[PDB]
Amino acid sequence: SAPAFPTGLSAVLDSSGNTANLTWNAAPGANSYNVKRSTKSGGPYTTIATNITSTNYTDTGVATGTKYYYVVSAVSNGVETLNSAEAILQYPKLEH
Repeated sequence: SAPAFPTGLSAVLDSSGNTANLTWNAAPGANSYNVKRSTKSGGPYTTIATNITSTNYTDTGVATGTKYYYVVSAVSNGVETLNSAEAILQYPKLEH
């Protein structure tokens, strides 16, 4: 009876630590998404973007060097869903 909600959220820095690049799995039923952020694990979260219609978002507002935590929700025929499971901001994996 709950509408479906975003899952699989990943929040990855670019290699300069300047931006946070989010990606998540689409929520069946969604028209758009809300991106939310906290400086501490578990929130409360602060909304940073609304009316996002793709399954990705770049958060350019992070302080370089600071840990952040994110969740994303969907808005589905005007009804906001649960927030996703939390993603911990991380640098990308170094390859090879």
